[PDB]
Amino acid sequence: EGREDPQLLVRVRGGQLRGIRLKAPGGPVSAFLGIPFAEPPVGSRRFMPPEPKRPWSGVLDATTFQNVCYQYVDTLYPGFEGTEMWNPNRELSEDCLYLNVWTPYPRPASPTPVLIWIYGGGFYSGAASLDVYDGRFLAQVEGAVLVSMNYRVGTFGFLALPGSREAPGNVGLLDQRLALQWVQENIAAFGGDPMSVTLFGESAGAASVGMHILSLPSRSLFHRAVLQSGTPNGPWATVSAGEARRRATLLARLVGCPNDTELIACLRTRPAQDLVDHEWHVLPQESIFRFSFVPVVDGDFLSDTPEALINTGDFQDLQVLVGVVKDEGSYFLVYGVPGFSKDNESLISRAQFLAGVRIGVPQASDLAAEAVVLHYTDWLHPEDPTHLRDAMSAVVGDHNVVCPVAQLAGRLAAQGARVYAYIFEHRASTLTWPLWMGVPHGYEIEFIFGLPLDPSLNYTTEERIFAQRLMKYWTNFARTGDPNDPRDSKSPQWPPYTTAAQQYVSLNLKPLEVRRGLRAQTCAFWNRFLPKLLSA
Amino acid sequence: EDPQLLVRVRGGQLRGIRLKAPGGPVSAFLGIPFAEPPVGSRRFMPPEPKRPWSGVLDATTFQNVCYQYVDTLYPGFEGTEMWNPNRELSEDCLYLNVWTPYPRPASPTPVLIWIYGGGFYSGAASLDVYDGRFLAQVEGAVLVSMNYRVGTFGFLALPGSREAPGNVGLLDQRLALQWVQENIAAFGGDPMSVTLFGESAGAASVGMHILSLPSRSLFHRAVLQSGTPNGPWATVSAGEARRRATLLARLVGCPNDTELIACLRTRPAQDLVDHEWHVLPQESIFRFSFVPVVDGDFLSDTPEALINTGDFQDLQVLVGVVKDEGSYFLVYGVPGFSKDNESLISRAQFLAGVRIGVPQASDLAAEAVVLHYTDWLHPEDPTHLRDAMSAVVGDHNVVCPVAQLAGRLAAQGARVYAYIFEHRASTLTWPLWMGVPHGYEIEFIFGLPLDPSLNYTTEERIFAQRLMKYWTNFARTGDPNDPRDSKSPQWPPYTTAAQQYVSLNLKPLEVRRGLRAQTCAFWNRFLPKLLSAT
Ligand SMILES: COc1ccccc1NC(=S)NCCN(C)C
Ligand SMILES: COc1ccccc1NC(=S)NCCN(C)C
Repeated sequence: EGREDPQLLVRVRGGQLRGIRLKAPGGPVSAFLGIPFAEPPVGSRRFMPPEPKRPWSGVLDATTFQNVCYQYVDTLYPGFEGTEMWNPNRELSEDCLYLNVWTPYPRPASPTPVLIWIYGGGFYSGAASLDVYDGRFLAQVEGAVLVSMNYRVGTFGFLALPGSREAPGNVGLLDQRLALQWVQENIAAFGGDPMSVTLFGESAGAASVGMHILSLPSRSLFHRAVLQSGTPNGPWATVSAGEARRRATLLARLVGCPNDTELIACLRTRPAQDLVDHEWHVLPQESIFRFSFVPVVDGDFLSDTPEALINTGDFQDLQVLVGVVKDEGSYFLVYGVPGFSKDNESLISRAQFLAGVRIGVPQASDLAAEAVVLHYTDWLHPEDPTHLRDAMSAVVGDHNVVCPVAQLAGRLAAQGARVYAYIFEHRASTLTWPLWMGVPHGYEIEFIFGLPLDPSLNYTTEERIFAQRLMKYWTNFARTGDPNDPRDSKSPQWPPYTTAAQQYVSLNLKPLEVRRGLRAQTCAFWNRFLPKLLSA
Repeated sequence: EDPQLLVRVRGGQLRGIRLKAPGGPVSAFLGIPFAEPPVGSRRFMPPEPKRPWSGVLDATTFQNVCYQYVDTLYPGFEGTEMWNPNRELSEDCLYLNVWTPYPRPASPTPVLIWIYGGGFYSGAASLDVYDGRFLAQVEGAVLVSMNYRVGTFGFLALPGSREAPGNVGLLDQRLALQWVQENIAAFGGDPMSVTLFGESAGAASVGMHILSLPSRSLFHRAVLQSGTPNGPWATVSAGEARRRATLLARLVGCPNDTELIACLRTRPAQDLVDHEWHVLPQESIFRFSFVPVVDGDFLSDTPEALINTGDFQDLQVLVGVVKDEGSYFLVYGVPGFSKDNESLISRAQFLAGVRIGVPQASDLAAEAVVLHYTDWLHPEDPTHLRDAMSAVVGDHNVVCPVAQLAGRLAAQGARVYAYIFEHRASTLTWPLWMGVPHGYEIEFIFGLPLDPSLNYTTEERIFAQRLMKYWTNFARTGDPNDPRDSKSPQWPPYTTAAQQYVSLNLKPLEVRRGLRAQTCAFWNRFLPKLLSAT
């Protein structure tokens, strides 16, 4: 109002905003960062569902990222880029429910399809402000309207005493839902089309996307979904009400909080850091790829277990894109499996492999664990250290990601959904993790968001072209529900995943290759046999 | 009279017969008695040595076949009839046969002793596929084969009783082995170089002689073709043998052990055979009612226990399998399988078939088998399901037991050689979907393709000669490799480390590693736990 462009001044339901003009390699983009979408969930509102942001007066400055939700900070490899890139990059606070919007500059004069990013982090970490989630490239190159929101993690987002009024659980997912409702009402002010909203997320964010697919009140808030290396089904994304209650009760005892009302009231008096300092002490077994406070089967947000909901759900008018990276498990081994480190080749003995299986499959009986060991052992070389190391990675990746994804894709396809499946096989030339980890969990994200287009990041030219291809796949799917370009038949086609043919594509520097069966043989072990075994 | 055909053994004089092989004559001494006829009160009893005889005993023709069930699945079909008795049935059946080079061997010659198979309920040494003609003529071997009692007559047991102690059919084999030690030198054979070889139940028999101390002094090397003493069909516990014997007695109207066996001895042979199959505890295939029993005597413990703790240092063993061990048995009980159609089966038929092929499996173990063998890219393809049904039966009953035995023998001192036989005879009468069925390597080991009237291909003739050389080289030296040939390539010993075996087909030897390693880990390591826990 005076000297402000004014292509950066926008009004939303809550009031006026002032965004910022950012520089992307190919031109400018508009960014509206740190938009509050909820009342600060602090004090008496800790553990409570979010309340919509009450209107503010004057022009709110939306030129910088807001606080990151309070969370545990990783210190396994202090100062190491491979881990620090995921750590908070803004102040930790319980006052953290803000979202961000990237659009073309000038804003589009025509309703534009919207992408909503939901970050992962095992439901205990993450932030929409991380560099790998920078929406400026998708906004500039593909003309997308990209939105990303913070949501409460850890105890603050998922500590639950099911049935209580003061800690009903799943409030972190309700934070996400409120952001989705904010987009429905307000994204038109930015040139976005609320009738074309695609959710995409990775790890716990993909599991979050799946929970919105499975929760009725969320289905009216989006039209398509992308689940990258994560699912609502599987062994880590949810807990039962009984397990959530015992974990919340134990944590309370561990911070000096011995009726649900009095217990939660006492928890609300504790400092945020006190809860973070003990949240990892409530897991029932020594484990990797397990997180203390995750979505709970409350019979409300989730009317039943994700397994039961995907086994019996109707997904006719639903298009979904799902996939995995080549080495889903390797990242998690250095966080608790003896013998595994980023600083050596991590060749392990057979004994270390058996011990690792008990940690990677913590819920397994002795017989189930033995079944795993026999299945993954190479009986031509049962003691080879290199194969055992790679087998340990496959156990963790198959159990937690690949086979849950394969299960989800199969059920969704059988029950009306249009599914596209991929495996991501390119290892970034810039990767700082060792070679034995291969293509680890989470390292497709930087290519989807188009970071290789930033010339200062020293990616290769082939990786730049590769990123543009993936951006086109993702935005084409967002636009049409089909990753294939409407008129580019020269390039090979990406067929839908079906129960009959089970076709998926490999994403690497070569053109698309069609393959059949997402670890079909191995995932029969995890998804068909092992349930029968454990229940006996 | 021909003096090459006159032989004096400890019992008396024998007269053999000059037979014609493709390349020249051989001396055949057929139907030599090695035991007193196990008839009347000697039914179910251990064998006794044959009493001496006067004059010259005629040994020019095969003797009777031990009384046994006769197959009627495909009447008149060559594929089944080639295994049926080709001489009259009789309980008076304990005779053996000797083939030698004509003239007699000038120096002591290694001896090959054949033990026929047939599920311990059938078989005979007089079958055309066991013709010692060619091995004697071409390789100069002294070949011996004996009849042993089968079915109830050979293995009905009331363990602990005096009148039916069990395993008498194996004692028949052992007595023939003793006869060879005592007499084979009169034929030019070397009793200090005796090699046992057998197929199916015959191979299991060979293995039990390895695991029974009194037998170990009677041979020096062993070949086990598509059979093992360990595994789910070759032995039964004392309690199960007692159950099956008592049930058969009930079915034939009988009636303490003495009184029971006394009434069984009054029954005509066919009465017992008529109810032989009615005592199995489950509907099944590749299961036989009366087999060797873990008596604590002939077998001091289970074959599994004995191979796990035995000392096999100075032992050489040759083992192997055919490409499609299970196909033969499917047409004998599994719905959806016939020699006359391609036997394309549904998935439901596959689950039903698995309960018959793994009769002892719980519902959960059966599910484990189904899920392991299903191709989850084509879970309902009938061709794959049919071939998977054959693989289940073959792996469960032969391939993995063999891999188990080979590993334990190698680990505990034995020199082991392993093979897979992958050639389908041009003359085979079974359908193509059966592949290389159980038992159809034998005609090549014995050298039948060297007979031009049988219309084998000239490549199969050359192939047979190769196999006869492997087997006789192993008999001579404990090593199947030709000590004159140079890297064709070499047949390496099987070891727990490298797990090397060779493919036997029309192409030169190809060394491979791991005998269905992943699948036999399932059968040999996991499934016992799954059942040892229910
Ligand atoms: C954003 O998420 C990821 C990104 C890259 C690799 C792993 C994860 N996933 C988790 S949970 N990272 C936190 C550390 N934990 C393994 C203990
Ligand atoms: C001599 O042995 C064989 C030779 C060829 C194929 C199978 C067998 N084995 C058995 S047991 N044949 C009897 C019939 N059985 C299917 C019940």
